[PDB]
Amino acid sequence: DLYSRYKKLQQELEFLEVQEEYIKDEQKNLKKEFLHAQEEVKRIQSIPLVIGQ
Amino acid sequence: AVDTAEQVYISSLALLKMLKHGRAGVPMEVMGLMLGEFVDDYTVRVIDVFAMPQSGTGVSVEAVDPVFQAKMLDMLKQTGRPEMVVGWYHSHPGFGCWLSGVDINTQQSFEALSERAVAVVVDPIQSVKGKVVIDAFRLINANMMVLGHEPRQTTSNLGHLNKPSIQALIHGLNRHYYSITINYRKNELEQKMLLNLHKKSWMEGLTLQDYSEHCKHNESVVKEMLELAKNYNKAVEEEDKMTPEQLAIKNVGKQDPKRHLEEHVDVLMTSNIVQCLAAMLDTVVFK
Amino acid sequence: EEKFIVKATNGPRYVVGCRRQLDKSKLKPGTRVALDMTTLTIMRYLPREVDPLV
Amino acid sequence: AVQKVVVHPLVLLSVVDHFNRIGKVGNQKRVVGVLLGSWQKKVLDVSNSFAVPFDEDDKDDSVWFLDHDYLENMYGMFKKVNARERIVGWYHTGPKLHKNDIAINELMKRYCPNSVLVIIDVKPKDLGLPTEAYISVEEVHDDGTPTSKTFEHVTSEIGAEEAEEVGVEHLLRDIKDTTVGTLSQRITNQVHGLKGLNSKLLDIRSYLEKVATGKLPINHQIIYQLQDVFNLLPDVSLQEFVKAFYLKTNDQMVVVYLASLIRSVVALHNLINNKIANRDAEKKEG
Ligand SMILES: [Zn+2]
Repeated sequence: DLYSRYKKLQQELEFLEVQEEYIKDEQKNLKKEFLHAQEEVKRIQSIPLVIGQ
Repeated sequence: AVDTAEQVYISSLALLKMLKHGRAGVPMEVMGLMLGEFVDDYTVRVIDVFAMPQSGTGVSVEAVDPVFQAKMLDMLKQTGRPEMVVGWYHSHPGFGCWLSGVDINTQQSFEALSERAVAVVVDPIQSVKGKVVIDAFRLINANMMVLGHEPRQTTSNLGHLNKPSIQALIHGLNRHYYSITINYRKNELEQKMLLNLHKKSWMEGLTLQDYSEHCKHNESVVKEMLELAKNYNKAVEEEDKMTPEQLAIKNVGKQDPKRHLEEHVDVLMTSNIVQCLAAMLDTVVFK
Repeated sequence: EEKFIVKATNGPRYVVGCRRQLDKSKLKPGTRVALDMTTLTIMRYLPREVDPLV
Repeated sequence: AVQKVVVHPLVLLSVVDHFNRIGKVGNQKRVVGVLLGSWQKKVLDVSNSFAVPFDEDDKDDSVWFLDHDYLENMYGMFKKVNARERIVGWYHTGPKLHKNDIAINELMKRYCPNSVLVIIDVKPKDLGLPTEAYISVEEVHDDGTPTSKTFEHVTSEIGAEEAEEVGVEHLLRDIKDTTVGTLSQRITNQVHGLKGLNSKLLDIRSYLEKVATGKLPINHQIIYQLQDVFNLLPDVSLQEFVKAFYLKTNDQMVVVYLASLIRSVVALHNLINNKIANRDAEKKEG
C-alpha cells in the first residue's frame, strides 16, 4: 500500500495526461463549430424583408 | 397484411434536379417523375429524375401523356438507364407542402402499379437558404383505420422524422396522410470530386493570383479599413472610459447586453491579415 | 447606396438590393421602379405618366 | 468575343453520373456529353446538360459516333420544358486532346453555333481546376502554317446562383465558408506552395523533356514570350523597395500596437473578475 501508491498512481498519471490532447481537440473543434453555427444563423438574416412598426 | 420499415435513399442526382426544378418551380403547378430500382421490400433508391412540361391544367392525371412518358422512358431504356419509374414529384408553393384531393386522387391512380409510390414535394419558395430539409410523403390504406395506423418497426428514426414539427400540417392533416424518413448517400467520387470542386469553387485558378492582390491592397485599401477600425475602437473606448465608474460603484449584476470584448477580438482577427500576409510578401520578394 | 427602401402600390413596404447589370443612374430616389417576386431584384424602372397624359 | 464563362457543378456531377451508370463493362472511354448553356449574353452560363451514346474505335482514332435524332429529341423536349436554355457545345471526359476532336467538334460547328470545349479528368486527383474552356475558333499563324481549328484557353469559374450552394453545403457538412481570420488564411498560406509546386513541377518536367526531345512544331514562338516574361523579374536588388518594407513594417507596428493595447483592454474583465469573484466566493462560501 505504501510503495504501491507510486505505480498504482502512475495509471492516474496516464489517465489524466491523456485528457490534454483531448481537451485540445474539443477546444479547437467546438469553436470551429461555433463559427459554423454562428455564420449559419448569421446568413439567415437576409436584406429583402418587410418593414413593420 | 404485412408492413416493414422503409427508408428512401436520396442521392445528389435527385436533390440537384429538385433544386434546378425548384428554381423552375414557378407558382404554376409542375410535374416530375422519379426513377430507380426495387431491390427488396424495405429499401428504395432513386437515380434518374427529370422534369415535365407545364400545362394550364397543372398537376393532374390528364396532364401525364402516356406516349410522351413511355417515349422518354424508352429513350432512357435504349441508353444506359435501365431503371423503372418509382414515383412522381411536384411543387406546392405558398399553401404548404400538403396534398389536395386531386393530388391524392392521381396518387391513388398512380399507385396501382407500384406498391411503394414514393411522393416528394419540394418547396424552396418560402424555405430559407439555411436549410434545404425536404420530406417524402406516403399514402395509407383506407382499410387500416380499424387496426393500428402505421405498424412500422425501428421507431428510432422517428426522432429524426420529428424535425418537421409544424403544428398545423403534420398533425393538422396527419389523418390518412403520413410521411417517411429520408437519408442520404455519398461515395468517394462524389466526396472528392464535389469536395475539391467546391474548395476550388472558393479558390483561384492558379491559387496564387489573388493573394498578392490583398497583400498589396493592405497598403492601399485596407489602410482605410484600419483607420475606420481604430475609429470604432476609440468609439468604444470613449464608453470604456465611463465603464470603471459603474464597475467602481455597483459591481453587482449586468445590464448592458454588449460585451465589448469579442468585437475587439474580431477587429484583431481582421488586423492580423497584415501579419499573415507579411510573410507572403516576404516569399514573393524572396523567390 | 447599394440597397434602399421601396414602397409598393398595395401598401406594404419592402427593401431590395441592386442588380449587377443596372447602375446608380436610375437608382436615385424619386423614380418609380419595378421589382421581382423572387429575390426582389430590379429589372428596370417604370416612368411615371398621367393616366390622362397619354 | 467571350472573355469568361460560368460552369455550374451540376454538369460535373452529371459526369459523376457518367461514371456511375457505366455498369462495369471495362470501356470507360471519353464519353461525350452535349453541353448546354446560355449563349445570348456575352458571358456563358451552363445550367444543365445531357449525354449522347458515343463510341470510338480501339486502333483507328478517326472513328466517332454521334446521333442527330437523339440530339433533336432531347433538345426538343428540353426546349419544350425549358426554352430559356439552348445548345452551345459539348465536352469530353478524356484527359488528352485527340486529333479526332476537330471532326467531333466540326459537327456542332456546322449544325450548331461556335461550340466551346471543356477538358476534364476521369479521376479527381488533379489539384488544379478541372474545367478549361477551349473556344473553337480559327486563328492566323505567323509561321505560315495553314489555318486550322485552334483551342484557346478561356478562363472559367465554378459558381452556383441560388440553390446549388445550399444543396452542396447541406450534402457536405464538412467544408467551411469564407471565415476570414486565422485558419482559412493560414491554410492557404501553408498549402499554396504545394498548389503551385505540383503545377509548375508537373509542367516544367515534360516541358524540359519536349525541349530537347520535341518535334512536330509545338509553337516554339510562344516560348520566347514564356522565357521573356520569366526574365521580366531579373532578381531586383530591392534597393528602391526598402522604403516599402518600412511602410509595410510600419503597418506591422500598427498591428503590434493594436494587438498589445486591445488585448490589454481585454485583460480588464478577466484580471478583475479573477479576484473579485474568487475572494468573495471564498469569503462567502462558509
Ligand atoms: Zn395550388
